[PDB]
Amino acid sequence: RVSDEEKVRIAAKFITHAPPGEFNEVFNDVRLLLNNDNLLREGAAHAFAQYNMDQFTPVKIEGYEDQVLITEHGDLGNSRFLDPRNKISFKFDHLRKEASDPQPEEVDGSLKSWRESCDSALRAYVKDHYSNGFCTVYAKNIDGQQTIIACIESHQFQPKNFWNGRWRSEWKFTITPPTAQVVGVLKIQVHYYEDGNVQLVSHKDVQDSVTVSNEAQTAKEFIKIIEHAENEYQTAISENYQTMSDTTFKALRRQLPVTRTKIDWNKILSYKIGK
Amino acid sequence: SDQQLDCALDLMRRLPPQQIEKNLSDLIDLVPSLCEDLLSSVDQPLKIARDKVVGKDYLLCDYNRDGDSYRSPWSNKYDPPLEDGAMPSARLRKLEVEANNAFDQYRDLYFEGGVSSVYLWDLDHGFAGVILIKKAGDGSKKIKGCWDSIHVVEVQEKSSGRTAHYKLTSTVMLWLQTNKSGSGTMNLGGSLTRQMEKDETVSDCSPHIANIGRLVEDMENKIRSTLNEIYFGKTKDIVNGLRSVDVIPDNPKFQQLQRELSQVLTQRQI
Amino acid sequence: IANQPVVIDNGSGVIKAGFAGDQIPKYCFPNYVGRPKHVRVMAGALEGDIFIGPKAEEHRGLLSIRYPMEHGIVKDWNDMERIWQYVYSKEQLQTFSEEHPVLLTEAPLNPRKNRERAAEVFFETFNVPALFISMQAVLSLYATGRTTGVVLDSGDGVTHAVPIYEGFAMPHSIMRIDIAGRDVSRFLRLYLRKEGYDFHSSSEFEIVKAIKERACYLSINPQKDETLETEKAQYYLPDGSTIEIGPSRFRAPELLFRPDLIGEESEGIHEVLVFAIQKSDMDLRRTLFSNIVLSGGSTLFKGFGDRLLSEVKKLAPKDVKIRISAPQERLYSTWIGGSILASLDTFKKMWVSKKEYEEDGARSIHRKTF
Ligand SMILES: Nc1ncnc2c1ncn2[C@@H]1O[C@H](COP(=O)(O)OP(=O)(O)O)[C@@H](O)[C@H]1O
Repeated sequence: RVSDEEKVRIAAKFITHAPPGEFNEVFNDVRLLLNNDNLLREGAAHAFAQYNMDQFTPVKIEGYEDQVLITEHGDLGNSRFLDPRNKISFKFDHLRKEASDPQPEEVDGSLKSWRESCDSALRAYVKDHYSNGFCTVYAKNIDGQQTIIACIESHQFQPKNFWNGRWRSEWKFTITPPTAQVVGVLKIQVHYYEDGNVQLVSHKDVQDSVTVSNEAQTAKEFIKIIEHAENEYQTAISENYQTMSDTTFKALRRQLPVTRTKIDWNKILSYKIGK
Repeated sequence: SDQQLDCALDLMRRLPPQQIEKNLSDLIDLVPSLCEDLLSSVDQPLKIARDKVVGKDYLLCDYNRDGDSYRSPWSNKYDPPLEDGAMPSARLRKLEVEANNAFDQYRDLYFEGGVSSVYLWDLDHGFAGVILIKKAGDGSKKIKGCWDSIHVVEVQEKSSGRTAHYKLTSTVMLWLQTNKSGSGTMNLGGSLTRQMEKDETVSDCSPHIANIGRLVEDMENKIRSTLNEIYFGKTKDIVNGLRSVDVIPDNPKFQQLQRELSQVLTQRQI
Repeated sequence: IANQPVVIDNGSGVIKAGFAGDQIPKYCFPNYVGRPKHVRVMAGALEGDIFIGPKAEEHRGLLSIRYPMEHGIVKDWNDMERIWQYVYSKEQLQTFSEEHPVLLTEAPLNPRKNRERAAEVFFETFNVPALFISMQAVLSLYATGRTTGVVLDSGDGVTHAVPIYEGFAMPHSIMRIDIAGRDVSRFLRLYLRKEGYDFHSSSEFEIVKAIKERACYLSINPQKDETLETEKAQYYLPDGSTIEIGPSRFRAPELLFRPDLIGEESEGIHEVLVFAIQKSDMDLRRTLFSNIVLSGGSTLFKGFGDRLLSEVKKLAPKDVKIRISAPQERLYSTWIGGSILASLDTFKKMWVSKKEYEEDGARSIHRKTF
């Protein structure tokens, strides 16, 4: 007999690392597995918080007409999240799809006003990279440091196709005069499940040093860094794998033998080698 | 609890196939009543075994195993040593030794490394085999990867005419890690299963195992090429379709091409 | 400068040419450059010493024939420039390159460096007003009059199955091999040496192509033909000596379906066709199965389409209506489509103008094709 506390920990591992196309289904699979709801429903609520932040997925607030990504940088701490563009607080319900009952926020936003010009630019470039693209550029003080935190995602899920492509981008830009420091991680995920599974899992960690000059320049400089990195990434992710996987996947097992002849079974069963 | 098994199999179909051993053990912790059902149904990476008398590695499955111990295909003995284990017939054992030797040369030509194992369990109407392979990639390289075979075959020998109905069920459990090119690191995990059946007439020149082999070779060339594409067909369109920089200039062109094709459409007809 | 545009359909084996809005290509000839082996002693010999087209076909025995283009990828660029110059010259077209816009063709998924160097040749060496490179499968569908459907093709260089659905050429679902008619002709030549009758010379290589064109058939069951003993049918060479062909005639075109026989890993024609259908979306698969168009010279073997139908029935999911259609003129399918595409008023928008090339460069050519 497994303890009730053991059941929650097993459920947590799956919910914390589930594919986002089917993660809400994975939760449903964990719930349909164990009989009682309350033990998993209470444990998943904490997992969803941590999980929906790492996805960078936006909840549409009813009356904004746009989509605000959710992360560790938007987390107010009182179960409500920042929307740095529209500048209103919203409570994000983690089981249900919607986030409602918002609250107008007012801050001096001097470090936050500078980056919101760079943000509104970034969006136009996000729209350039993806057909459907949503973002959030968080403004926050981190132990005295001054840091822009732009985020981009892309969600492309279809139930009938059984494939789900998902992009998440993490970008932090610390303002320091003259020289600034950048840290960012870039994760892809694709999953195909027809006649058996195939998964693409990826990331690129990038450390860069930028110099601040103007609002027009800093807006078009960071975007340029992202544009070139994400293209080089996709280029490598597409062009290396189509050829190099074919050869490395072949270096493990070859499509035909070293002779390039289909092995003769009659030969195998009546030949001797060695000395 | 039949729905629980359906969900358990659905969950293993969505979690990473790299951590099947850890997740299956946790899934059995969460559902101890399904332990026997999950161990039989859920396919997992093959275990390594060592025959001490011969000094050779063999591989472990449910079919070759009888109780706590596993028959080595080299010595024909189980470790730990059972008193009266379920052995094959003396004719089938000789055939099983020839299977191992034949599929030893099979693997060694396709991979040029790794380990295999072959076990044939005796049936009244037939002889049914399992062909296990496990090949590891270059460990020193940043690109890790392995290839795993689980070819299960069932041969129904006919009484008259010397013909044999083969039934091959082949699983291919792959995980390619790619850490190169100074652009990031990707890890791809595959698991396709294909079935193939055939009736072939028996030859005195080539034994029945060679007929089985021919299905494996043809299956592996096809499964591999099928796998290969299911990788690209998805990793290409999905990833490129999401973040294509050439999508926005071609979208304007496609809209021009939409007017053009429409003008072509009318002119093709008449 | 919007004169009647020219359609130069490229190909490793054969190259077609002519004007837009025509029923058939008037100017068809094999894509190679014949050069004299022997020493020209006597005065009043064949002048020029670089032979292309019907003169080279007439005087095979003198000339060391060599092909500039293998697998849709030109190796010798100087030879292709001489061929294109011969196309435009008075012996074939009787026109200038400066007057007419150009419609070029290439196999899909080729190296981009060759596409760039092709454009450089048309814009700089020739003084073309406007250029446009296009696919073969897209044109063949325009020739037939359909929009939806897969186009399996088999020339001398490339075999590729391109799926299209209502004017949407999926660039990702395009399958391709470097196995085709030239490799079948090379494999038949190797088999004729195993039979007895050796052909090593370059002029003598085209006799093997002529034997492959005439005396070959694709069996439905290859295992049944292997067990049975052949009849050993005859054929007369250009000289006069007779040759019993034997089992080489039927085992030669098996290369296209079984690519392991030459000694190179590939899918095969029938696999490529199934594979092009599978890579596309689930809803569009049944329409792609119903519309399968054939093209090229290496689809003209006896019982080729019947073998393709049997291979599709074996691989594809059961209870699906298979239909491998084909035009009457399978050799000139791609050129007719180009002539139709060139005659349309839309053609002016798609092309790469000489001014646009001089401003941008190769990037504008890469953008306009896709
Ligand atoms: N009737 C035929 N039977 C078999 N093969 C043929 C036949 N006619 C032509 N071929 C082969 O096909 C080739 C011509 O194909 P084609 O489509 O013109 O090539 P490309 O696509 O490169 O222009 C020739 O080189 C020849 O070897």
